[PDB]
Amino acid sequence: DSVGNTVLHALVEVADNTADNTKFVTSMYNEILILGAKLHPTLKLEELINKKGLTPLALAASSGKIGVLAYILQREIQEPECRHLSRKFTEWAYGPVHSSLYDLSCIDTCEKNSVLEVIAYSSSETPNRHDMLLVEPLNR
Amino acid sequence: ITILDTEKSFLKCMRKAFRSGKLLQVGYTPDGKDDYRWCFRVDEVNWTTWNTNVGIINEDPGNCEGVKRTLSFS
Amino acid sequence: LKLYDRRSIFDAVAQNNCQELESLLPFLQKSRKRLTDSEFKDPETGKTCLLKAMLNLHNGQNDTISLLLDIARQTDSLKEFVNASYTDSYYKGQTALHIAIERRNMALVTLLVENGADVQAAANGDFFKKTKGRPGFYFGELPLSLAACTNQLAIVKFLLQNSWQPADISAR
Repeated sequence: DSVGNTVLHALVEVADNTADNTKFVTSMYNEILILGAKLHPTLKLEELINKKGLTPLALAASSGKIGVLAYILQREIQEPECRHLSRKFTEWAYGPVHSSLYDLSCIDTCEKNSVLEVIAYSSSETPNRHDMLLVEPLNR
Repeated sequence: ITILDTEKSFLKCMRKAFRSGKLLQVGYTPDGKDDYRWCFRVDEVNWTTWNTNVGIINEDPGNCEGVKRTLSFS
Repeated sequence: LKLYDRRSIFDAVAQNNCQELESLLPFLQKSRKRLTDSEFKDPETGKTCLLKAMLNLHNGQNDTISLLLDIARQTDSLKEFVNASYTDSYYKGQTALHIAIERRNMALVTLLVENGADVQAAANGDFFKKTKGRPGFYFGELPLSLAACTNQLAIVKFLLQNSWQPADISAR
């Protein structure tokens, strides 16, 4: 668009952490990725960049969209042919136990706009600075 | 904040800060190549659900010297 | 005649194509080879094809298991590899039975026992140890304890009341 936000950059933005949005946005955010995998299996939609530089996840953490930030990190796509997109993978699971592998690609202090660099250093005008860091991986 | 400001006091080395996950492979791309990705581990348990969930990456359970991948739709 | 190596087994048994695992029994009986032999194991961990079959048990319906169990029965040597213990340190004692209990397959438990599987198989190892660091599910390192700590009450009652080998309720 004029600002450069794509479909996904919008779905993040339009939410306001309510239940219906969060129930909603995570779902539509799921499908379009599944489609963008099945249609054009090279486009890394979650790695495109708006004019301000922020990736969707970066925008989510920046503007402080907790429900979206949950989903983007601890997703899990069981569907084959589109498993590469998932992050919360499960390695060895000996019955009741299961060891998981929360991905880190854009949430460690190696990339430019890592969420954890954004969440902490951002303004207090971003609601729920605190509750974002209580999501499962970032906390531990 | 204190953590991050401390990491920046280390210029770019990160040598003891790439935050374990050691490029653990977790599958394959949707063309055939490997999918090495940094991954912090987490151990869990669920007694009601029994974790027959598809997506196992390693046949032999655990974490030691010697990893062996699963037929994760190769 | 096609020769027949261990790597092609471990792959093909996971694929669950019994047609591939067909010219074995001619080859096995010809070459004097046994399914329990340094060829058909794992160099580091120690294994059997049977184990790899039990791991890659998609839909609970590996039938190649019944295939190669019948094969060694023709080779008058069943006991050794059904009671096949991983010879690792991290894994030391794990049999097909310990896995079939893990994987919720009454039938696969039934079969192995009827074939002559041991039920006092000790999984004394490290994953199966109490170590407060390296995690792992601690049961009693002994099968019916695994069935007990795993909601498989049916399999508990079978291991106890079966005829072939009644389980010792008072193991250690």
